[PDB]
Amino acid sequence: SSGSSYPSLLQCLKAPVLSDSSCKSSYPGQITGNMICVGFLEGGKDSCQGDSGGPVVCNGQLQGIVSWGYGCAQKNKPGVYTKVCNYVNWIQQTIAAN
Amino acid sequence: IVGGYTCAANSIPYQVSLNSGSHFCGGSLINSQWVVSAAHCYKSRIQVRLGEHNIDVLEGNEQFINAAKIITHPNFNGNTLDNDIMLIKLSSPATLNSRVATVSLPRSCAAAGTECLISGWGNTK
Amino acid sequence: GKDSCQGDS
Ligand SMILES: [Ca+2]
Repeated sequence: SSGSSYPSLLQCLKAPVLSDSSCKSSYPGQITGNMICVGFLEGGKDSCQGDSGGPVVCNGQLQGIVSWGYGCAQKNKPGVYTKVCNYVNWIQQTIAAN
Repeated sequence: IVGGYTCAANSIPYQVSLNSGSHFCGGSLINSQWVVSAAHCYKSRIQVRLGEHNIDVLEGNEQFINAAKIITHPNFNGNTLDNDIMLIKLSSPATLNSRVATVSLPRSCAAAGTECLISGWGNTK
Repeated sequence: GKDSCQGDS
């Protein structure tokens, strides 16, 4: 959380899907219906710069895409991810037309 | 990833590295020809690296394929980051095996408290 | 946040 250390080896982290409450209360007026928070409010565990665009897989399903947050692993500042379950139709249509 | 652990080699087969000289973002293989990532990771030139573990050393399981098409969500908002999703079509199909596999799209949204697995080569500090 | 860094320069 303090510095710049980019690994050569793929890193892993298991985190839970946080409720809407914890997500919206962490970023007032900044969370839309296409975002979900996954992480720990106590900070210390989180995705960071470089992990962007990466996968958040839950129960064998891609539920999130590393998107944004305020810094990395700061307390009460969990990462926010694109809510993939709203984009299946878009993904399908796009793949079929290209 | 901060406060994480080193994934077992190739235990995340759907994980890809977007490269343009060097790794800049992650991605997920959901189809033999398509990778999904974030729109804010957009670059006009992108090489997709599959079957990666140690992005600094050829291990012999990698498949380096250039992006043929890059499609960012039309409603992507750079200010709010709403619709931060992007699709990448590979110029040639990725060969699926034990080290390179697709990840399923959600059959439904996840309930709160659902444990998930996050991966990547981003900043660890 | 949880953005890019490497190969973004
Ligand atoms: Ca390698």
